[PDB]
Amino acid sequence: HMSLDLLVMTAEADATAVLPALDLLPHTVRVRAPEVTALLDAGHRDVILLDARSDLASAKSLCRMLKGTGEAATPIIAVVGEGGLVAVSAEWRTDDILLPTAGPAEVDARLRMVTT
Amino acid sequence: SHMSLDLLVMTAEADATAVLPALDLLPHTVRVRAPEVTALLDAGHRDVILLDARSDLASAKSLCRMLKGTGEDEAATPIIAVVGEGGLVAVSAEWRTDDILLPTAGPAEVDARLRMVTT
Repeated sequence: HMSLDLLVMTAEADATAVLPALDLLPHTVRVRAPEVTALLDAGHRDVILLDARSDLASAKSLCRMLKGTGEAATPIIAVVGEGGLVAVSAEWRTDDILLPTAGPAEVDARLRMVTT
Repeated sequence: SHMSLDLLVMTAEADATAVLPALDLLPHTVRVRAPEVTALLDAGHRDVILLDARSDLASAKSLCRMLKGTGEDEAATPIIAVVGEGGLVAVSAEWRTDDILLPTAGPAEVDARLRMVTT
């Protein structure tokens, strides 16, 4: 699986504001709003990137929801500013975290590891 | 939990400041021992172990596999590999690391990562 299908949950038009390095990787990126409704039928996804730069509480509870739905096993990486790093805990149930300034090598490493 | 963590940095270097400078800005206590198994024999508590993997990826990899062994004990001490930008392409699940860090990571990220891995 060279390319992965990533769902970026964000109030933004594209992921380049959230994670710029994604633009330099071979993975295919689609964007949806950070709402349960938005996620109803995106289709396939290998990883969910959760945009958590601005509204940490929303992201936390959104994340808590997705993990514990009891059917969910899809990994979630939270993209956190420098910023809300102190706000990230095990309660989020994230599988990993990324700073928006992360370069391509680290983004790819973390996506691969969270799928393997 | 506790504020200050006991960190064991396995490196062939004199001080951890070479490996992760951000550690200088954090309240955690740092011990340095050579990257060999005899390191774990060191008395003294350790919350986490930082494996210096900046120069010799294969040595670090086999050392990590050895120490971790096939999983697993929930009870084991966690290992975070400090890796350069070059050989990030080389870290995989085979290492059995608990997290990864670039040597240029700032204090907030180092702190966040160390705390997540003790949970």
